[PDB]
Amino acid sequence: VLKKNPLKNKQVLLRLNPYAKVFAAEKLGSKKAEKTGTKPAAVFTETLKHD
Amino acid sequence: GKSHGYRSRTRYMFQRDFRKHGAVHLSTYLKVYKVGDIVDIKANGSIQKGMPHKFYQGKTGVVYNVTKSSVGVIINKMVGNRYLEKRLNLRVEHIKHSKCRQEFLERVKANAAKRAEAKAQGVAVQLKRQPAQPRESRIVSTEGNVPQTLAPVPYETFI
Amino acid sequence: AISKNLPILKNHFRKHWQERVKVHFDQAGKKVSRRNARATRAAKIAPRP
Amino acid sequence: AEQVAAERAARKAANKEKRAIILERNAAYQKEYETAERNIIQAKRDAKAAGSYYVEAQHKLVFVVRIKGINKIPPKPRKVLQLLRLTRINSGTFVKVTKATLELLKLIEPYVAYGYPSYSTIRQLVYKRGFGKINKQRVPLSDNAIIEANLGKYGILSIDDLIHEIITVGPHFKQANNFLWPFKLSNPSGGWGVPRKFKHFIQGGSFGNREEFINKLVKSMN
Amino acid sequence: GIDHTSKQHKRSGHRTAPKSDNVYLKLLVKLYTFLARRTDAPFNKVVLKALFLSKINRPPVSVSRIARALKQEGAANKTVVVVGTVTDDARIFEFPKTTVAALRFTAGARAKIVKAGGECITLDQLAVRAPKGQNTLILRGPRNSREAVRHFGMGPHKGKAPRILSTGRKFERARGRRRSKGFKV
Amino acid sequence: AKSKNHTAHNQTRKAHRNGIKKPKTYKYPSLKGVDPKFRRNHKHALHGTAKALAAAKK
Amino acid sequence: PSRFTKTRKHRGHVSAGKGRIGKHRKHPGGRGMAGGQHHHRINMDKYHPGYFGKVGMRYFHKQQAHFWKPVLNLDKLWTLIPEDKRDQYLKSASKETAPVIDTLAAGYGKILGKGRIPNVPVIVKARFVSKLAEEKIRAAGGVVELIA
RNA sequence: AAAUAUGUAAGAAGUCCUUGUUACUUAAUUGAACGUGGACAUUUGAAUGAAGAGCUUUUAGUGGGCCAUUUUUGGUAAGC
RNA sequence: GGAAUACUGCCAGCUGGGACUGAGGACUGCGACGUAAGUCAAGGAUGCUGGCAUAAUGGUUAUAUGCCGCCCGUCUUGAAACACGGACCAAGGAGUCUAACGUCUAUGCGAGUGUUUGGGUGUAAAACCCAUACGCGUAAUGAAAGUGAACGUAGGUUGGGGCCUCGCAAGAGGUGCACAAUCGACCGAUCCUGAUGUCUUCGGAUGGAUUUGAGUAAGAGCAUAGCUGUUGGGACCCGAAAG
Ligand SMILES: [Mg+2]
Ligand SMILES: [Mg+2]
Ligand SMILES: [Mg+2]
Ligand SMILES: [Mg+2]
Ligand SMILES: [Mg+2]
Ligand SMILES: [Mg+2]
Ligand SMILES: [Mg+2]
Ligand SMILES: [Mg+2]
Ligand SMILES: [Mg+2]
Ligand SMILES: [Mg+2]
Ligand SMILES: [Mg+2]
Ligand SMILES: [Mg+2]
Ligand SMILES: [Mg+2]
Ligand SMILES: [Mg+2]
Ligand SMILES: [Mg+2]
Ligand SMILES: [Mg+2]
Ligand SMILES: [Mg+2]
Ligand SMILES: [Mg+2]
Ligand SMILES: [Mg+2]
Ligand SMILES: [Mg+2]
Ligand SMILES: [Mg+2]
Ligand SMILES: [Mg+2]
Ligand SMILES: [Mg+2]
Ligand SMILES: [Mg+2]
Ligand SMILES: [Mg+2]
Ligand SMILES: [Mg+2]
Ligand SMILES: [Mg+2]
Ligand SMILES: [Mg+2]
Ligand SMILES: [Mg+2]
Ligand SMILES: [Mg+2]
Ligand SMILES: [Mg+2]
Ligand SMILES: [Mg+2]
Ligand SMILES: [Mg+2]
Ligand SMILES: [Mg+2]
Repeated sequence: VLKKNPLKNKQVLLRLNPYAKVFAAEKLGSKKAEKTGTKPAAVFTETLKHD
Repeated sequence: GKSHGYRSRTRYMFQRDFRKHGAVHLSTYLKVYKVGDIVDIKANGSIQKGMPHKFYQGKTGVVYNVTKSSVGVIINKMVGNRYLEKRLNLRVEHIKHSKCRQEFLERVKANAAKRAEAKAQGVAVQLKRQPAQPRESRIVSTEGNVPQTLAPVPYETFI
Repeated sequence: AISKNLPILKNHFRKHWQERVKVHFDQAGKKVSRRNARATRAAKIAPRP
Repeated sequence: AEQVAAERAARKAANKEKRAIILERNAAYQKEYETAERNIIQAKRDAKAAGSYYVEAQHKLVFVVRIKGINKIPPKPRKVLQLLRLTRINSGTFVKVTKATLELLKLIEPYVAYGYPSYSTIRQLVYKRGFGKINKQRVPLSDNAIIEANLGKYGILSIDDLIHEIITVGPHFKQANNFLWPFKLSNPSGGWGVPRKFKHFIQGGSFGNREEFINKLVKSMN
Repeated sequence: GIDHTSKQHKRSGHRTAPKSDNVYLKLLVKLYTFLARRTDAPFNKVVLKALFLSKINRPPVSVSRIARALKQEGAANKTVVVVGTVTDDARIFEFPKTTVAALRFTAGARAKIVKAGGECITLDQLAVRAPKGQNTLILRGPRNSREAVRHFGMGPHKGKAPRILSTGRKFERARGRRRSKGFKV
Repeated sequence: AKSKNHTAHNQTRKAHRNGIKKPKTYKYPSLKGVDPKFRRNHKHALHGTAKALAAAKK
Repeated sequence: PSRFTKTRKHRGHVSAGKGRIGKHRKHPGGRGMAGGQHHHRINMDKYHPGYFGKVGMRYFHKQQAHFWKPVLNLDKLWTLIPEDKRDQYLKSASKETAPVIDTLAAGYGKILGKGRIPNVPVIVKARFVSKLAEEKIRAAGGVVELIA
């Protein structure tokens, strides 16, 4: 009789999507990426800074 | 007064060609037409007998009748808000075979051969045509291709 | 005048036809009068058929 | 024949099995999404390190919103809008990108705003305004059993299955997209950002292909 | 505003709930709308829609037509079903022992069938004998045999029966109908 | 009193109201206008074919 | 009856369903069959071809009693025998007791042979018969006797 | 020699294999047309949409039009 | 060299204020939190409290204020028009009836149908009952003389709802009414061909033909009634100059 919105109403969010509980549990909205120390080539930097 | 005769406004349409006047070559007479063939209509101006009307120039039809020097062709014509079928008696100088049908036929033959060879393996035949897909990712190198910078040019007279 | 696909009619009403219109309202009364005349004639010729 | 406990418990058990299947499917989807995005980022970084340029793949999916009213439309764009199911202003639909659909979009450029939708805006669109076409009726989704009953032939069981099929343009994108009723958005909450809509986005207007800014517009309209 | 691709608020164009106010016919359509709702057999829906029909869409079926239909292979013991009137035909001389369910039988048709030894049945008795239309054979009379359909599509080079009251010589057999008087059609 | 001579304004809209439906195609189009020598042969050939099939599946 | 006509529904509406531009005027195309060769030609030729002109020869003083000859087909021939004796005659498919049918007394002038009487002999008396009708009657084993 | 418009085709009423009829046709089972039996099914043969598809009868009003962007004729031009 | 920050984006991150709405009316569904009992924000609002219980809310009406609002009808491409009718009010005031029809619908009977010209009878213009005719239909086609509808399961092919058989179903096969397309057969007209024969000029068998018919091919009609449409009628109403 009435359309309840998910993205509010966490009850209907958990009804539609069982993965939302464990998404919130491990906080996959804020997932920290692994740091990589690679550097661009000198040709890339001089092309970028070229007039 | 106004003037709507049979060959009205057909000057350039029934003009012959550049450097292709004269007699017609014998392959047009040696072609064979059977009932059910798909043909294109293009009038030859040097053959005044059995000509199509100017409406049917550039039209494509199906053969329904074969006579001594001529072919019966069926054209669907838009009149008012619907189509009527029209039967045309055209001499074979104004007729050539259409190539769209035979391309579809050779596609059918290759498609059936592919299906038959893949029937013994079961390898997800994929027999339908697809449109031009968006292109995939690629890596573009600068070895020997360091990018060259361009700028807009100023105005000049050039006369 | 002439219009859609209908049969050609011939309705002859171009004279003053409304002056000569005979409606037989008197059918039942005329039947009663005929029966009465037959009865009186039989009474007048009382044995004859 | 009590019939209020036995088959009720059996139905509940079948529901738990379906929920477990949906849960593991959504975990797999999330893992492959994050793997794809990190792979693209790392490929760009490796091309820069090697001195090359990573040209990313062209977009496979566009979202199209009708921006113009229904009066005074020429017949060929009008027909193309009807065939793309944009029969109302602020109506939106996903389109698979091929040569055919690109020529359609070029036909209807001055009456639409379109671009490349992201996962978040696709998910918000399907969650908030998600309506299926069930025997010519517009039914709110609101439960996975509707999507199970209507798209379960092509492996699609849940709303996240439908979202995955939309964003990764899969073998049954056509069926899933036609199952989705055209989205009825409102006007944007902060306005259009321009004084004047009916110029191209490049000329400071609203129509045409804004590439990644369709997410901002669609989220303000949704 | 909506760019409508179809006409709004259009009727289906199909006659439900027949225009007749015959109370027994209304009882029959009540029974068969129950059967068509709850038996999932296509026979019930077909005969319900046939019950709705108008008179010119229910031409009479002759007993000769019934016998010809029973002469089909494997159709000798089927129940003939006519949603309409059964008239008889004196052009046949032998008639089989069939069962025929119909709305109406003429006196000659009913006498012919019961003399040959079969039986004449109403549609509600058909309903209680074959609720899903088991072993039945629906027969329809010829719709395009009416006198009115002769004139439909009258035009040049149609061969399609002018609307006319009197016939004969000098009634529409002149200019426009032979080459000696102008043109032919 | 002069008037408008001619225009095709509104005519394609009128045609497209319930307009430009394609003609119905059938198996076996009509044989009229076909060569009478061919038709004369064809009737006899079909009669012989009918007799042969009747004798085969009699 | 008046209460169901569209005159009642046109009350209040100005032009009574007859239009504002073109009105209900008296006779804007002539009376009766006016202009059948002129302004009304297309209707006349589309819907009544053959209307104008004369076709054959005249016949002065035609009495339609000289040409009285109602036709009877063979497939309805057996209806002239009453039903209670019809079964008896069909079962006794014999000569020397063949039923006699007076088609003239039934009110017919000619017997036409449309098809398929049964294989019983009958004595058909008629003013006229067609060739196929006589052939089918004789093939059934009866005879045609001409009367006047 | 464009751009825009425009004809046809994108399968089961298809394709292939084999062989019956004829008074047509051929030097000739040569062919033509129509035929009997077998094989190839859901990616059955591009896209998108379908809001049902197809068919028929009957009859109203109307048959003075005008305006805008672009194409365009006469006219110095015109709310021509 | 190591960070920070901006910008852009994501979170099924948290949280405060404001407004409008509360449709539905036993239970049933999908869920969530709990070992369980159970509870819940999960298929649409309940709980607690106050004042009044009356002209207080509200309705009606006159007026005031803010903003808006040109005279109706009509012809017309275009009317508020410096276009026409209209000072006002009451009453009257215009698509009717009939003859014959078209389509459609309802009804009765149905290869038939129509009692009502007439007769019988009557509680007397009613109701009830009925013979012979006649009309339309059941046969067409020719100018006419005239002739007159089965080669065949009343034909073949394609498609066909429904039904039957097998199958859990999907499907496959059989039969296929109506209807559609097409090729044939039959009847009449036209053009040929011209058998046995004979008042030797009559007869017209048989086989054909890019011809032709408002035909046949297991009948559908007849009668009454209704809307709409047609024609003649004063004919929707009022209106000439004339004759
Ligand atoms: Mg609702
Ligand atoms: Mg050229
Ligand atoms: Mg010449
Ligand atoms: Mg604001
Ligand atoms: Mg603005
Ligand atoms: Mg004009
Ligand atoms: Mg002119
Ligand atoms: Mg109105
Ligand atoms: Mg009207
Ligand atoms: Mg008026
Ligand atoms: Mg008029
Ligand atoms: Mg006018
Ligand atoms: Mg009209
Ligand atoms: Mg008109
Ligand atoms: Mg930020
Ligand atoms: Mg008050
Ligand atoms: Mg108040
Ligand atoms: Mg007040
Ligand atoms: Mg006031
Ligand atoms: Mg005021
Ligand atoms: Mg004002
Ligand atoms: Mg004016
Ligand atoms: Mg003025
Ligand atoms: Mg004045
Ligand atoms: Mg005036
Ligand atoms: Mg005045
Ligand atoms: Mg009054
Ligand atoms: Mg009679
Ligand atoms: Mg009488
Ligand atoms: Mg008569
Ligand atoms: Mg047929
Ligand atoms: Mg009248
Ligand atoms: Mg006067
Ligand atoms: Mg005078």
